[PDB]
Amino acid sequence: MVISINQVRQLYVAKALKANTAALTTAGDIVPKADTAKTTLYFQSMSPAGIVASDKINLKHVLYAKATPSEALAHKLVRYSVTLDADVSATPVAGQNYILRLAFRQYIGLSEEDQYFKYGEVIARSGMTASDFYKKMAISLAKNLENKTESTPLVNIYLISAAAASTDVPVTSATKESDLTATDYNQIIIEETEQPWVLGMMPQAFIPFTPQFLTITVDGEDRLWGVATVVTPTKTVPDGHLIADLEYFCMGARGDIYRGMGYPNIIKTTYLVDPGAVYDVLDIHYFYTGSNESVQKSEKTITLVAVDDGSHTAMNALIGAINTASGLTIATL
Amino acid sequence: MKTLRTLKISPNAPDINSVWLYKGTMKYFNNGEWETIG
Repeated sequence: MVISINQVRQLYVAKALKANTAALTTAGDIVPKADTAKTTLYFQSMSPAGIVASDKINLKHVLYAKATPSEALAHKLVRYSVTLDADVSATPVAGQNYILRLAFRQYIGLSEEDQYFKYGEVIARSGMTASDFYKKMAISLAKNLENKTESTPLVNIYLISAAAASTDVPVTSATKESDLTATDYNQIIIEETEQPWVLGMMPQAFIPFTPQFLTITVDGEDRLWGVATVVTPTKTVPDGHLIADLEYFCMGARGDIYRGMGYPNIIKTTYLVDPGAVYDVLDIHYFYTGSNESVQKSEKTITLVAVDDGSHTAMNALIGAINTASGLTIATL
Repeated sequence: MKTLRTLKISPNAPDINSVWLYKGTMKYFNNGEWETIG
C-alpha cells in the first residue's frame, strides 16, 4: 500500500521485549530506552543486520500516543440476509423468474464508476417451499459467483436452517442440491470476500456490493420479491496483510527505495511482519522545533507493532515498559 | 346493453367498464356497487 505521511512515518516490529541493550540477539527484539530525566525516548531494535535505534523523541514535543487494538484494524465483512417479503408472498409464486441482481461498485478499477453485475436466477414451481427456493437460489448464485472460472472472489453465499440459526451452511459451485438435506432454510446470506493480496503491489481492497431484486407478477402487479437487510458481520479480515504493506512502505524510509527495481542490482530488505498473524499497534506522533527562528515544526510519526494472543499481552508489557521509562501514561488496551 | 369486454386482475378495483378479478372473486359494477358472484 501507499499511505499519507505527516512528513514521515517509521515502523518498528516488537517481536520480543527485552530489558537491556545486551539482550538484543534475535531480529525482532526491542527495548524502550529513556533516561531518568524523562527528556528523550528512543527504541533499540534488533534488525536482520545488527542493532538499530529510532530517531529520538523529545518527550515535551509529543502530540499524541495511542495504542490501537487488532480488532479495530480488521475489516468487517458486510453481509446481507436475503429473504422473500411476506407482503408479496410468503412462498414462491410458480412460473415467475425470481431473479436476483448483485451489484459490485469497486470492481477491477478503484472508482465507483467501475461497476459489475452478476445474477442469480430461479424459476419457481408448484409445491415449492421457501427452503427449496433458497436452496435453488444459493446454488444458482454460487455457480455464477463462486465458480472456478471467475477471475476474482466476489461473495460467500450461505444458508441457515432455522433449527440452527447460528451456523451458516456454506455453498459453492461444487455444492449440489443433495448436499443440503434441511427443510427450514430461511435466508440467503451474501458476504463480501477477502480479495487477493501480494506484498507491496496489491493493496488490501474490497469490492462492496448491494443485492438488487427484480419484479414478479403476483396478483396482476409487478412487485419486488425479496428484501435485503444488512446484519451484524461475523467474519473479520485480520491486519496481517495490512501491517505487512505498512512495513514494506515504512522500511524504505530507513532503507532502500529502489525495491527490486533493477532486479539483480538491488538491496533485498528483510521484513519481520508475518502476514498470517494479528498485530496490535502503537503510534506516537511528535515533532522537532529549532532555535529562535526555525520555530516551524517537523511532525514525525513512529509506530510499533506486536502480535496479539487475544489478550494483547505483548503490547501491554511493551507500553508498560515505555511508561516506566518515559513517564507517559498510554492506556493498556 | 352495458356490455363489458375487459377483465382486470388486481387487488384494487379497476374502471367500471371492466370486470374485477381478485383471487377467487369476480366483480362487475352493478347498481353503483361492485357486485360479487356466487
